[PDB]
Amino acid sequence: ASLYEKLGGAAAVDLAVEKFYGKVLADERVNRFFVNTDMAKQKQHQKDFMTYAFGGTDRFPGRSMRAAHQDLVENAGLTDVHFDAIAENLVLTLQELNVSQDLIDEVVTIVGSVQHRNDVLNR
Ligand code: HEB
Ligand SMILES: [C-]#N
Repeated sequence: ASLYEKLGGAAAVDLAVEKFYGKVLADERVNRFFVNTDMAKQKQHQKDFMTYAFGGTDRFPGRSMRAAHQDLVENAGLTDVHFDAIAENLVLTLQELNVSQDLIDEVVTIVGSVQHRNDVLNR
């Protein structure tokens, strides 16, 4: 079925997003971007987005990646080194949880891609 399902569905995704943001909040390279962010709500939005991205829901939720991040590009100096850190954090999350490499590579095809980078970084 969906990648979402093979990952273990709503509760696994929830877990991974929690673990993911633990790392992000503990990562000096990027954590300043969330210093004013309501994190329960961010985790919810991130769980929404991934639930869709992994084929678990039938319509794009919330803001486009480009629009969600345009302010950080314009004001907060967001760029490659920040993108790389976020994607590396996500992969570390799934590796530590020992998700199979097949499934992680698939995830990375979505969240590591140049497509996503260029949306986020507004290029
Ligand atoms: C690519 C790895 C990437 C994804 C998939 C992503 C996801 C989100 C989502 C779903 C939101 C909320 C969207 C909505 O409002 O509906 C979102 C907002 C924020 N992001 Fe990211 N993000 C990705 C990439 C990055 C990188 C790199 C960042 C560097 C720190 C980063 C940060 C943030 C922040 C601060 C917000 C909040 C913006 C706000 O309005 O509060 N994101 N992102
Ligand atoms: C963006 N988390």
